[PDB]
Amino acid sequence: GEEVKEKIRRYIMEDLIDELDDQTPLLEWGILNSMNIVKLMVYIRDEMSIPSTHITGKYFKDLNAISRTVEQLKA
Amino acid sequence: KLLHERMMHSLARYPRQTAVVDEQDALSYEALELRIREFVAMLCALGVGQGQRILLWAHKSVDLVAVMQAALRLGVVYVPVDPLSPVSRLEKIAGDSQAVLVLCTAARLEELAGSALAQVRSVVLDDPASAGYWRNIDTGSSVVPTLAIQPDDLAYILYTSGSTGVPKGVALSHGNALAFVDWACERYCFQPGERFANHAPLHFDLSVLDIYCALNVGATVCLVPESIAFSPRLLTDFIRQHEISIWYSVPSVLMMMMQDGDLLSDIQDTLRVLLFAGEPFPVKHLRDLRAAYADVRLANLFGPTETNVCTAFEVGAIDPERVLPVPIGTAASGNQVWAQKPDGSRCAVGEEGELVVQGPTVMLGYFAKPAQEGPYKTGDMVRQRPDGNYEYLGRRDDMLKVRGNRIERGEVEAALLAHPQVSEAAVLVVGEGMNAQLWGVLVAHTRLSLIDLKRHCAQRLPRYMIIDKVLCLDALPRNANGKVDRFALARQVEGKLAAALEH
Ligand SMILES: *P(=O)(=O)O[C]C([C])([C])[C]([O])C(=O)[N][C][C]C(=O)[N][C][C]S[C]([C]S(=O)(=O)[N][C][C]1O[C](N2[C]=NC3=C([N])N=[C]N=C32)[C]([O])[C]1[O])[C]1[C][C][C][N]1
Repeated sequence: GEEVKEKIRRYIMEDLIDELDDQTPLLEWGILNSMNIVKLMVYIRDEMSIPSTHITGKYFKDLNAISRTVEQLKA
Repeated sequence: KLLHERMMHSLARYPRQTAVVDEQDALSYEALELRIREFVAMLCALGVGQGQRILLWAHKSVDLVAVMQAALRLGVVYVPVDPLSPVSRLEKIAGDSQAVLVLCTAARLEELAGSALAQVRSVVLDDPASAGYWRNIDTGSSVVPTLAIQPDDLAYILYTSGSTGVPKGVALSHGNALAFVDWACERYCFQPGERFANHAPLHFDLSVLDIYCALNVGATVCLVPESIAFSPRLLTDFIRQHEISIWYSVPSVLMMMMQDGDLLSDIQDTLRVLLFAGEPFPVKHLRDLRAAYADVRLANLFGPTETNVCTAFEVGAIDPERVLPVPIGTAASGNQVWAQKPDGSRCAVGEEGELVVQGPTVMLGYFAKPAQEGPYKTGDMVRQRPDGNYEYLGRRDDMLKVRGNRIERGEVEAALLAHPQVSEAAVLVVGEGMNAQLWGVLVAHTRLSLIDLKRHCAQRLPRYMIIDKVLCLDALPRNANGKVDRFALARQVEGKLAAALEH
């Protein structure tokens, strides 16, 4: 949960782009966008598999929203 | 003849066909006609007259298409404003257009409340609960003015990136619109009952083919919703679910759909016409699309907002050894087009020059600015091959293209400069195409976090003009004349990155 959330926050901050808060709006401020969102999914599958119905504001709004998404993908 | 009359012709022949579809709702020509008539009563009750400006600030909807068509009939000038763009930029467009009405959603009322256009009338399109809901406006004691409208009258203004940070209004007429629509309708043989995807937002002129060509031939336009913009598989699902025959986007979108949305594995049998515009199409990828969709009509349409489509090339078979993008082709929309040397003379076959457009699509002019007089110089460098087709070579000015979006360096720079801890700013693009990134090179007052700056940009600019990367310098390279050395600046940003791939 808080570990899932930090492996992501590390990746966003390192491999895509300070402090990046849980609620920092990733799409509103173009931190996540058409070109980098599919990369972050390469990673969340290849090293933690998000579906394409999910590539939208609901799933990827906040850092904690991307947290819930992977958490809820159990089986 | 006129734009609003093409819907009325379609209504008479096809009142029961579906005219306009969005994510939530759809309207027949008849139901569209009654919605239009109700918006006409509303504009009249509100006192909005011929030539006055209204701002459309809401996600694409069947109500927006109805409002556009209501404004046309009253010769009220409608201004589509990017709904993914902040209130501070609407204030600039509101200032420039001097518009007297905003049509928004109930969610947007709060932004307007604190803004500079707080005192401009708003009406809510979506939420019946909202005191500003459009049906709450009493139209009983109101009558439709007696007036006529000529082909050369201002129909709508499409705002574009301004070098000074105030966006520029491309003021366009019935005749501007219709010369494109009639040209496309004849060229791609658009039929009643055909289904047009509207990918582009309403403030771009791709949307004018999708909506006005559809309503011209008694076909259906499907508003691709904002919510599925970053989802290549939802975009190919939209094609399947709405049985789309006619697709028109920047190549960046078709390429997302080819890489991450199965457009080449899961063939969309309904597609008949695939139109792309706004930036080059890497010929290696366009060769793939051509192969998958052997039967479909493919065309490369070219031009700025100021001319709509002024040139077009039918993509048949593509030489496998070809490395350059396909030509932008020959004149379109009943325009004449030529390459100019900087002295004034026509270029000859093989001579690079600036593309010039004379014809019926050439804008009236930037709104509240001196009219366009004579042929229009595009700023686009081109070169004619023997066969008569033009190839696009690039631009020599401060108009950037990132994945089809049009960005003035100065608009982003003016935003960055307004940051309290930024004294100098310069913007540029590193990379080509899908790889391209928008850079801010800044000097701080007292030495600027990327996240802080993105927050700062997002309050003033559309997200597509928010800078990807920042580079802080102690000062910006200058030229002898005092102006920023953009060539030096580019070399130094390219150089710092090259040092990071070596280290
Ligand atoms: P992400 O990276 O978070 O999102 C990516 C994605 C989904 C692509 C997103 O960026 C998006 O949705 N983009 C939408 C882009 C779009 O729809 N733009 C409309 C193009 S409007 C263009 C007129 S203009 O004034 O904006 N630009 C004119 C300018 O462009 C160049 N140009 C035009 N046509 C071409 C062609 N065929 N080849 C090369 N260059 C071209 C010229 O320099 C011109 O001056 C349209 C295009 C036809 C009519 N107007």
